Amino acid sequence: PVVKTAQNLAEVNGPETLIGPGAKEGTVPTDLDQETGLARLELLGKLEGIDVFDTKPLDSSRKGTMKDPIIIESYDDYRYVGCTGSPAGSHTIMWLKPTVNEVARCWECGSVYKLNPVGVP
Amino acid sequence: VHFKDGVYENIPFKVKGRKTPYALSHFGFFAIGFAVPFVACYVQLKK
Amino acid sequence: LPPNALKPAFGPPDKVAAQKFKESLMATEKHAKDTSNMWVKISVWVALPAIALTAVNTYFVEKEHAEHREHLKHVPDSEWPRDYEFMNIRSKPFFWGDGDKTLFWNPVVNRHI
Amino acid sequence: MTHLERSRHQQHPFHMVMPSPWPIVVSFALLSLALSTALTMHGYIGNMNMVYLALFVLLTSSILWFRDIVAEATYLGDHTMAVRKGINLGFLMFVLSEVLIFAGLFWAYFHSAMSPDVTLGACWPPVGIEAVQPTELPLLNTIILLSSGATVTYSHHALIAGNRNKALSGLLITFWLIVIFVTCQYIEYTNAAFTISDGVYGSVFYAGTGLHFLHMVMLAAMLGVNYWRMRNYHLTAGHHVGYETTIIYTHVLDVIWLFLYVVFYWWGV
Amino acid sequence: DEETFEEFTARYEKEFDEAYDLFEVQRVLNNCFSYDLVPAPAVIEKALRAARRVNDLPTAIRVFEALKYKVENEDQYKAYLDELKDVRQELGVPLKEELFPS
Amino acid sequence: MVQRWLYSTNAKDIAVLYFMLAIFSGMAGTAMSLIIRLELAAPGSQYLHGNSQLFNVLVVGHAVLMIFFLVMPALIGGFGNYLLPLMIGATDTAFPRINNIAFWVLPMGLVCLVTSTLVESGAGTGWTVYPPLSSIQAHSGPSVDLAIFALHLTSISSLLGAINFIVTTLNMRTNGMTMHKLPLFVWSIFITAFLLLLSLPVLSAGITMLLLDRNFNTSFFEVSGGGDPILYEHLFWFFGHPEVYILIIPGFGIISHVVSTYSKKPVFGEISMVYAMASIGLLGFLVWSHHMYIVGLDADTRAYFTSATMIIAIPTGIKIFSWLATIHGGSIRLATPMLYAIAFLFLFTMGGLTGVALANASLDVAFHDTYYVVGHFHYVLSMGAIFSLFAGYYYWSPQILGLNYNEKLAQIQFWLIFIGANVIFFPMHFLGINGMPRRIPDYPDAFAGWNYVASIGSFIATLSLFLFIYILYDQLVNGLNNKVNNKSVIYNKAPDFVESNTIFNLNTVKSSSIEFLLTSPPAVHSFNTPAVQS
Amino acid sequence: ANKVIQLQKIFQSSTKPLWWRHPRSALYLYPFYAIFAVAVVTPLLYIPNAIRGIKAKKA
Ligand code: HEA
Ligand code: HEA
Ligand SMILES: CCCCCCCCCCCCCCCC(=O)OC[C@H](COP(=O)(O)OCCN)OC(=O)CCCCCCCCCCCCCCC
Ligand SMILES: CCCCCCCCCCCCCCCC(=O)OC[C@H](COP(=O)(O)OCCN)OC(=O)CCCCCCCCCCCCCCC
Ligand SMILES: [Ca+2]
Ligand SMILES: [Cu+2]
Ligand SMILES: [Mg+2]
Ligand SMILES: [Zn+2]
Repeated sequence: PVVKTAQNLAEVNGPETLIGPGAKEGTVPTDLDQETGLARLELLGKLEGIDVFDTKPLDSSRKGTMKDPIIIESYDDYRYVGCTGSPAGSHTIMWLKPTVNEVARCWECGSVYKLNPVGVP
Repeated sequence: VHFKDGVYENIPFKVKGRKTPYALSHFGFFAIGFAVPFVACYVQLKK
Repeated sequence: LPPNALKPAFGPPDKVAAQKFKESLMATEKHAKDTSNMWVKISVWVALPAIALTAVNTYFVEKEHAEHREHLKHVPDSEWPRDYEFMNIRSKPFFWGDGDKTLFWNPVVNRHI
Repeated sequence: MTHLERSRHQQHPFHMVMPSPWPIVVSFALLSLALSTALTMHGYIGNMNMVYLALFVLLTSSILWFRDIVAEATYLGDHTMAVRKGINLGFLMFVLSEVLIFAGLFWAYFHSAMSPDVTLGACWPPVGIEAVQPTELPLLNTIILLSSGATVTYSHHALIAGNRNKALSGLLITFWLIVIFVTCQYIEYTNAAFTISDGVYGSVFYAGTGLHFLHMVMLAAMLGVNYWRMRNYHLTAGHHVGYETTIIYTHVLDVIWLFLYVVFYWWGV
Repeated sequence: DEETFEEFTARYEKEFDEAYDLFEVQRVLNNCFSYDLVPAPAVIEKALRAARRVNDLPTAIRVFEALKYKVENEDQYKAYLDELKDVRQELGVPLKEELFPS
Repeated sequence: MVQRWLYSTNAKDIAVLYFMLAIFSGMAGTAMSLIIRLELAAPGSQYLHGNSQLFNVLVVGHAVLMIFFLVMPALIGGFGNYLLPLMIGATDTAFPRINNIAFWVLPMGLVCLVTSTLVESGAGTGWTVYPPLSSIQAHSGPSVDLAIFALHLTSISSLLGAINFIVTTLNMRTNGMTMHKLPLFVWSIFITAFLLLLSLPVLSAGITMLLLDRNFNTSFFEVSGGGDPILYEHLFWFFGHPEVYILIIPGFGIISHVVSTYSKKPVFGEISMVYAMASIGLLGFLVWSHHMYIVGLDADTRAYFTSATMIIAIPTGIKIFSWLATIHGGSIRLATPMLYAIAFLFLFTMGGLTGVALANASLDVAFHDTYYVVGHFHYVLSMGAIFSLFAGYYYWSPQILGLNYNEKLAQIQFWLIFIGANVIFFPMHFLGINGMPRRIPDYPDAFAGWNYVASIGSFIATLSLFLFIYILYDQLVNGLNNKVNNKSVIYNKAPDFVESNTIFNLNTVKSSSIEFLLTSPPAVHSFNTPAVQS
Repeated sequence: ANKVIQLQKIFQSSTKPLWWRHPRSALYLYPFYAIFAVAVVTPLLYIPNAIRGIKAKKA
């Protein structure tokens, strides 16, 4: 058989599916044609509307007590989280390391961040 | 790319598993660093 | 193998930013074609007559200076003027060729030593 | 997409570069260049072929570095939007550094012209130095540089619009235009009246115009490799940094030549 | 904006009443005492209540030890620990100086 | 292991290589300084048998080595390439092959500097390479060419690392980080990268004009030819004072961090510290001609330049007072980075006040090329760069090495370099104000007393350095042992005065910076998922 | 000639270093290595005559 070219984001499985077909004979290449790899993944994402490589700042809407901790996702088993308060910039920057086994407590505002791992390494 | 990491894999030299002592290389490095100007003074005074 | 492996968590792929991205691609292509045609208009109606009208005067002055250097070729060594103090100083001999000759050294014009 | 499939990628846009020897290779070439030229200036090497070989090794190491970077941008696809923004800003800062070198040369010129020395004769240009006339050859030079700028922006917008044969012809025409500039500059250096050793006028004149000549030879190489990469389909419609880099280099070199022309000729004479 | 003293008092009363385990009691007490003011005795009373509610003795001794290192005289410490005499008698915490007699 | 260090393309390996070359060349510069001070102990040729040329050669070797090969590689290269990708959460800095070519172009600059010292006579021109002394009529031979090529290779390294640093901290920040939410060391190395990028062109221009005068018969600076030597002074000092602010501003970054983490309270007005560092960086490029009040500038020009030089006393005063405001009211844990911060504060204020007395163009009549200016600059350079370097080392080396250092030896090393550096650099003001000229291998014999006490101080400083490179060995062979016994300081921040020990042990690192929650020696590629921030 | 897709396949499907992945890589890489070794051996070799004083003979 053969691999396809992953026309949208639900169809890509691997790095070899991100290659796509070339420009034909005398046209310029379009971005859809000859982009490969991570840039092609980012391009398919910008076409779908999904921003790959999430750049969202930390959820500082609530305080996050230990009965409902602030859940933060991680494709590893830990993350570095800098908390500054219950509003955005309430106190100084406080860097914490939530892991799988340990929640992270702020000690200046007392927020509790719970890792949830995505994983599958 | 995936290299080894840990307590002594961060550095170029080899400290623990070693035939010669580490003090040999560690003070020979700073000794030739300290003796480069003496080589310079010897050459210029021989001239 | 974890249960979180087959959970889709990219969000909704129906924001208007997707259609605005593709429409902005179409708009950049059309505006690029219009600006391209404007620049063939400028580069044909402006650049070519300027380069011809400058090349004609440049060829005439180039031939004039070629004639004047050709007359200056037949000049004896005693007739070349007084090289000044700051002119063609030799602090040390050059390491290319044989000594007193620069890179684009013209022996017809620059005769001084 | 899923979570298993999202787990197999970079999770951050920026390029994780593979290990490559070309930094230490270019460094060793640069050391051998400096050593061989400091030993051939003062007669410790007999001839210049050692310095020629060191320049050749430095050039081929730089070419192999650029071969690796066009490989990573084209075939490996590692240049996403963040890496493209980063290399665009990096080329902009290097261009600012070259502009500041030319500001240093303009400082040397303006000092040695606004303070005319008494050995020169308290006049600018000095007595006995007939200056290069502005209107004869450098007028042709500056109008073909301005038309080079118009030609690169026409070819760049023809590339964005999708038209291949217009963009290729534009890039070919502007490459031959700037080698006509290089040839006219060599012709001007060949039939000129003064030398680089003819005092400070010849000194700072040939220094400034020769450094700009060197940058235009560099732009000739960049326009040539950009023509090759556009011919062999490396450049897309929305993904090209070699081209945007080479045309902002073209425009900055055009502005530097405009200042060089107006000062060094229309104020020097 | 700067808080007046009674606004501070109301805020740390509310904070010590809402604290729910030992990390929160020690956190609230740490940034309670790290201002340029000795807290009002209602705040210390709420601190001793909140340290009792999380079942931890030695922080309720640390209330008085931090009050000693915080207050400016040796007489205002007496004014504090005689105005908290009934609270400290009810909970039964010692001072550190009458716990380690030296 | 050929790949990981020779073909290196991640920032931390480049950083420890930068630090190794920096400390090797710093050992060599300290040896040249010892030899200089040994020859300058008593009048008459003591050790160098006559041969003032060798003394001048060791003077430029010591100067160019300690500036361009110890402080600039250490501060910029090692600390930038370790923490600047880390303290913003970047994975690996943009253009890492430029990051590798800058390091690998440094030690060949060292190689050609050493061979400049070895060839026919040596460069004896001072660290400023003023013509016509450095021209071909006074210095024949290929030596000053090789010193010029050393300066060119380290100029390439500084500029390329500056480009790398600018686009790394601009483009590759983590997701929560606005530019206002940056640390002060990252801001400091950002501003330093901008001053490098805007200064090294004028240095490259003036140095290549010097080379063109020397070997290609042209006259930028030859009077017989119309050239003017003051043009080199203008170009070199337009590099030169931005250069010394480049050397001091990473110290202003490090000292904010060690002061805030050993006073357990944040920096007083951190955005004002960003504004003050940027104001110093902008105000450097406008004051460059205070180094040449003697050449015969116009009275209005000198009256400008003394005001422009004096204006920089205000933002440096804002920085030095905000550091006092950070240390005031906190809980001082006097570890050795805090000792180096306090000593930096006092001794850099002393050097800056002598510099303010040097800023006046009417007093620089009396102080130019005396030992008063070497008092000023060895004070600000030595304390504000070496104490910043030692504070950065004893601050970040447990984290970036995983090996704790002996603390008692660290405090005796600090104290020895404190009193030794004071004993060497305090009588230089007396020698200068009594009129001892600069760059002399011998003196009138009325200077012998203060030259003797300073030469006594040099041996104390070299003993503290030998002790420091013993602390390095003891850290490298017994670091885990130093963690397990009580020979070191495991926790940089003690518990607060309410905090239980187990409540501390669940939260054992409380920093406002990323680098201390990273694992000892950190992951070869950390930040798989990007570090989020509110 | 539009070798871009084919070279994407060759370059991504390769356990070789990036300068070796093209089929024409040795054609550049072997003479470059020899010429580089000569060009960095020789000016280092001319340093003893530099520090000894023996300039090059003009023959
Ligand atoms: C980086 C700046 C720097 C530093 C730190 C020093 C430090 C010293 N210098 Fe120097 N010096 C200069 C820069 C510096 N110098 C310059 C620019 C000149 C001008 C030349 C000219 O005018 O022509 C000069 C000239 C100069 C003179 C003037 C001579 C003259 O012109 O007549 C003297 C006089 O004694 C001197 C000696 C010393 C001594 C004994 C030290 C002692 O302080 C040595 C003790 C220092 C240490 C022991 C440092 C620790 C060692 C390390 C390796 C750091 C380790 C830490 C880490 C790696 C994190 N040097
Ligand atoms: C570490 C690098 C460094 C730094 C930071 C400085 C900082 C300053 N320097 Fe200096 N200097 C050098 C490195 C440095 N210098 C070198 C290497 C030379 C010799 C070069 C050579 O000869 O080759 C030199 C020489 C030099 C000269 C040339 C003299 C001469 O050659 O004849 C002058 C003249 O103006 C000068 C002045 C200053 C001033 C005003 C500051 C100011 O920036 C200092 C600012 C700090 C303070 C002012 C103190 C802190 C502020 C307060 C405590 C608030 C209260 C203060 C007031 C109200 C004033 N120094
Ligand atoms: C010098 C004598 C060596 C003798 C070797 C004998 C070999 C026999 C076998 C012995 C075992 C193998 C030995 C080889 C391994 C070796 O020692 O590393 C070899 C290297 C160089 O090697 P070379 O190329 O000169 O060796 C020629 C043969 N290949 O040394 C060194 O870098 C010494 C470095 C000194 C230590 C520096 C300390 C400061 C570090 C600070 C870091 C922290 C930074 C924090 C801030 C960012
Ligand atoms: C020229 C004088 C200044 C020189 C430079 C200062 C000295 C450098 C060292 C500073 C260390 C302390 C700083 C941290 C303190 C802090 O941050 O305090 C913070 C407090 C907060 O107050 P708040 O809660 O009411 O307001 C909250 C909202 N702002 O503000 C103060 O304390 C006010 C202090 C006023 C000082 C007035 C000085 C009067 C004397 C002037 C000189 C007179 C000389 C007379 C000689 C005979
Ligand atoms: Ca002496
Ligand atoms: Cu200065
Ligand atoms: Mg002077
Ligand atoms: Zn918080």
